[PDB]
Amino acid sequence: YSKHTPIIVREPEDLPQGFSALEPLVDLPIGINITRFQTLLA
Amino acid sequence: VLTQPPSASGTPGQRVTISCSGSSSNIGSNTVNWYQQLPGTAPKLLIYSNNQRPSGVPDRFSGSKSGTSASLAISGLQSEDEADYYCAAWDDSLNWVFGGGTKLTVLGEVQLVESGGGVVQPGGSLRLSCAASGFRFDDHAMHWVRQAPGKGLEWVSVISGDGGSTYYADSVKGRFSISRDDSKNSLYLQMNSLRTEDTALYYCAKDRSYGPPDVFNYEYGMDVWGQGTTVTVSS
Amino acid sequence: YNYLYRLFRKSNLKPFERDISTEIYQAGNKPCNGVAGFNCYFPLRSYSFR
Repeated sequence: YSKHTPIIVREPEDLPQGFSALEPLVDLPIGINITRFQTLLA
Repeated sequence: VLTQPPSASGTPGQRVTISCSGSSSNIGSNTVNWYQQLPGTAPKLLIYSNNQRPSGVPDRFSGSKSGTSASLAISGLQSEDEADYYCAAWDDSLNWVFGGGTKLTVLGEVQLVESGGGVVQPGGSLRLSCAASGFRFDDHAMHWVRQAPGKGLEWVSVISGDGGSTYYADSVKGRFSISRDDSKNSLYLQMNSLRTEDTALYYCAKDRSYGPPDVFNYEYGMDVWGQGTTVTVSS
Repeated sequence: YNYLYRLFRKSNLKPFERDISTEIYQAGNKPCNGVAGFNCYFPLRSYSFR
């Protein structure tokens, strides 16, 4: 799921107070036993 | 098949608990045997029949058979108790299944010597000899428990004191011939169809029972071991 | 030899998950290190036909 929402400047970095639903974009099948996750930046 | 922790841990002064899990076909119908082996020297019996201990083994070791698994307890371990612990059991399918070993490491008189090893041509092999000195060979059984360098131990074949029925392992069946003689204490084991996967020591282990360890499921054990030869075929 | 057959595994498989394996099984806790010792083989048992 993914959704773009206005995040206009506010108080120091934190999750803003506002409702925003998330619509699905891709539904690719998978069957792996996933139990961990590692992020990555440029 | 027997499940055993690879390498546990522990601090001096307190006690640990080494366990050995097995199905009802081997442990549920027989008695587990715990063996202790110091790194470098020959192994030795630690606990037999899960209730009694030999004369050399002190009261610092105890074993229990609650359920289908065996439990070891060493009250007040020290630096001298840093050795390999193996579990062994005779399965009802005419075989002797050993454990994997427990590296319980913490950083703070009759001779049974045998010989007959040496590097030989692959495919074929030679005979494996064994001897002793005044131990009533007729009233005791013998086992062949080989140990690869760095690996664990496994049972190869058994000869009873009567000299009748004998048993081999699941892989050495057919191409192995174990026999004795009416002469002084000796044991002959001829090997055939050498597949080069036999780099071990072939311990000629002494036992205490008389018949084959299949009818006597409460007295079978293993007496003091002997200095074995290092046979390395290496193709 | 064209029709392979895997052997027992110490853990249960997952639905819709391929089980391609080429290592050597380790019975209990004794690593046989490639060379087949006791109760340690490769899970590539070839099916026999006639």
